[PDB]
Amino acid sequence: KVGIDAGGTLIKIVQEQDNQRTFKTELTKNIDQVVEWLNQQQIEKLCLTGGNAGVIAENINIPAQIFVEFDAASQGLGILLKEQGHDLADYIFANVGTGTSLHYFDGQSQRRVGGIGTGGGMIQGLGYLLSQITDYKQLTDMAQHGDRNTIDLKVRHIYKDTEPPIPGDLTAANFGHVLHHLDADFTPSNKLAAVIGVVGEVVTTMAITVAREFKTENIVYIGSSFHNNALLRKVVEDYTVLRGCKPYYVENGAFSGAIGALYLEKHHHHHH
Amino acid sequence: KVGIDAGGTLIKIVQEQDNQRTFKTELTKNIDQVVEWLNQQQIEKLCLTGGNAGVIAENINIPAQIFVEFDAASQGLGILLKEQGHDLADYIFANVGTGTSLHYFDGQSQRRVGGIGTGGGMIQGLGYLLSQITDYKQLTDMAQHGDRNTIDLKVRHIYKDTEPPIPGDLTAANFGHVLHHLDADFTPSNKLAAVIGVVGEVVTTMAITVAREFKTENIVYIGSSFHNNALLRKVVEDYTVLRGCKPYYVENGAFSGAIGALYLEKHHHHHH
Ligand SMILES: CC(C)(COP(=O)(O)O)[C@@H](O)C(=O)NCCC(=O)NCc1ccc2c(c1)OCO2
Ligand SMILES: CC(C)(COP(=O)(O)O)[C@@H](O)C(=O)NCCC(=O)NCc1ccc2c(c1)OCO2
Ligand SMILES: Nc1ncnc2c1ncn2[C@@H]1O[C@H](COP(=O)(O)OP(=O)(O)O)[C@@H](O)[C@H]1O
Ligand SMILES: Nc1ncnc2c1ncn2[C@@H]1O[C@H](COP(=O)(O)OP(=O)(O)O)[C@@H](O)[C@H]1O
Ligand SMILES: [Mg+2]
Ligand SMILES: [Mg+2]
Repeated sequence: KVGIDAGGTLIKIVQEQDNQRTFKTELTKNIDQVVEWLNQQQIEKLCLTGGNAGVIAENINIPAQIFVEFDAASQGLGILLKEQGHDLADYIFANVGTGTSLHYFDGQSQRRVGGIGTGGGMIQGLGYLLSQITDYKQLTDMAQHGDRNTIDLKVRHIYKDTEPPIPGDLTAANFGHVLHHLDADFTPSNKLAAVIGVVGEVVTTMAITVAREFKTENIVYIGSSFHNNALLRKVVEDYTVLRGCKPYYVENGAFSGAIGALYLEKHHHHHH
Repeated sequence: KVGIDAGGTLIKIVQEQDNQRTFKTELTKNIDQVVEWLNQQQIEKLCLTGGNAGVIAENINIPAQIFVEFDAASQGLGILLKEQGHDLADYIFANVGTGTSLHYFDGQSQRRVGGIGTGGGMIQGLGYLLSQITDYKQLTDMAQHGDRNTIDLKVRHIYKDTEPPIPGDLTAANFGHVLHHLDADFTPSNKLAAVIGVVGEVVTTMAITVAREFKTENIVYIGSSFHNNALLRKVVEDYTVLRGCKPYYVENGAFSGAIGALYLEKHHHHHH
C-alpha cells in the first residue's frame, strides 16, 4: 500500500488509496520521521527501493520487499509517460538525483549506460561552498536570475574575430571567464547560476552522447534536482534541443522509483 | 620555421632549428610579448593555429598561414605518438585545454565526437572562487595533497550496509558530502582537490563513453591542464583503467597543435 524510494537526499513516498496517489517527500536526514509516520498508518506491506531502503526495513516491523532502483525507476517512469500521453518507442532517461544515472530504454527494458557525479548533490554542496546557503529553496531561488557572463567563457571569447570551428555561443569553459573578471563582484546569485549551469551542461552532454550511441532521439529527464529549479530545466532543455534531441519532463517524475516499487511488488506475484 | 598554437589560455610555440624542437609557452594574456619575441627572430613564415592565431597574424608583418586546430592537434599528436613508440590503430584523444574537446581517430583522420566545458579553465576559475589563488603553480601545488573525503559523496555512503548496484567506492556526487560535514574545515587544499576531481571525472567519463561508442580501447590525453597537476593525471588514469580502457599521456602533448601546424604547412605544398 506504500511505495518508498529512500534516496541519498530525499525519501519519496507514494501512498495509494482508492486508485489515487498521494505524494510525500521527507529528507533522508530525517529517515526516523518516516518510520514515525509509518508507525501511525495501517500499512500491511512496504514496497522499498533506493540506497536507504535497508535502513527503513530494519527499523520497522511491517513486512517489506526491496527492489533495485534502476528497474523500479524505469518501470514507474514507463507508467507515468503513458499516463501523460507519451508513447515512446525508446529513449534515454537521465535520473538527476543526488548524483546522475543514465539509462537506455529499448521499448522493453532498461540498461544503465553511464553515470556522473554532477547532479543535485553538487548543486547543494558546491552551492554551499560559494554562498554559505544551506536551505534548498533559498539556494535555488537565489540562483534563478544569476548572470553567468563574467564567470563562463564562450567559444567566441577564445576565437574573437575568427569564425570558430564550432558555434561561437557555446560554453567553452565553465568558470573560464573568472580570471578575466578578477575585479568583478562575484555575487552569490551569479556564482550559483554558474554551478547550476555546469551541472546542467554536463548531464545534458552525457545524455545526448548516449542518445547518439544507442540511436534514440528521445531523452526523458527525472529527479528531484529539477524541483524549484527552472534555470536547470532550461539549461538542460535548451542544449538537448540544440543537439537535435527531444527533451521530456514528467509530472511527478521524481516519484518514478516509488511508483515502480509498488507496481513491481504487485506483479512479483505469479506462478508457473 | 615556427609553429604557434595560440589557445584560450596559453600560447604554445615550437621553434625548429637543425632538426630539433625548442618548446616555449607564454600566457595568451601576454600575446603582445609573443609578437615582441617574433619581431626579434629571423622567421620567414608563421604556421598558426588556435583561437588567437588571427590576433598574431594581424599584428605582425611576417607571412602567416592558419590551420584549424582539430586537424593540427590530431596531426601533431600522431607524430608524437610514433616518435614515442606508440603505433595505435585507433584512439579517442581528449584535448584538455581551457575547455575539453574529444576526438575519434580511426587510423587516418580525426572527427570531433564531443566536448565539455570542464577543463583547465574551470580548474583555475572555480579554484580562484574557492581559494582566492590566481597563480597557477600555487593553485595546483596546493591541490595535490587535498583530501576530498568530506566534500565528495560515494555510492557506499548512500547504500550503507546494502550491497550497491554499482561499485561502492565510485563517486556518487561531487561535492555531495559537504552538507554532511557542515562543521568541517573546508580547507583550500581540500576544496581544490575536489575541483580537480570533478573536472577529471567528467573528462574521463566522456572519453570512456565515446571510446565505447566508437569501439576503441585507447584514450590519449593531451593539453596543458596536466602540467604541474599529478592529481589530475591520476584521477584520469585511474578511472580510465577502471572502465577497461588504456590511457596514454604524451611527452610534450600540449604542443601537438603547434607541431601539427608546422607539419601541415610543409605538406600543403604540392601540385597535380
Ligand atoms: C549512485 C546512484 C545510483 C544513487 O542514486 P540516487 O542518486 O537516486 O540516490 C546515483 O547517484 C549515481 O548513479 N551516481 C553517479 C555514479 C557514477 O556513475 N559516477 C561516475 C564516476 C566517474 C568518475 C569516477 C567515479 C565515478 O569514481 C571515481 O572516478
Ligand atoms: C572551444 C575549444 C575548441 C577551444 O580550444 P582550446 O580549449 O584549445 O582553446 C575547446 O575549449 C572546447 O572544445 N571546449 C568545449 C566546447 C563544448 O563542446 N562545450 C559543450 C557544451 C555543453 C553544454 C552547453 C554548451 C556547450 O553551451 C550551452 O550548453
Ligand atoms: N526539499 C528539498 N531538499 C533538498 N533537496 C532538494 C529538495 N527538493 C529538491 N531537491 C534537489 O533534488 C536532489 C535530490 O534528487 P532525488 O531525485 O530526490 O535524489 P535521491 O534519490 O538521491 O534522493 C537534491 O540533491 C537537491 O538538489
Ligand atoms: N603556466 C600556466 N599558466 C596558466 N595555466 C596553465 C599553465 N600551465 C598549465 N596550465 C593549465 O592548462 C590550461 C590550458 O591548457 P591548454 O592546452 O594550453 O589550453 P588552450 O589551448 O586553451 O590555451 C589552463 O587552463 C591551466 O589549467
Ligand atoms: Mg534517487
Ligand atoms: Mg588548445
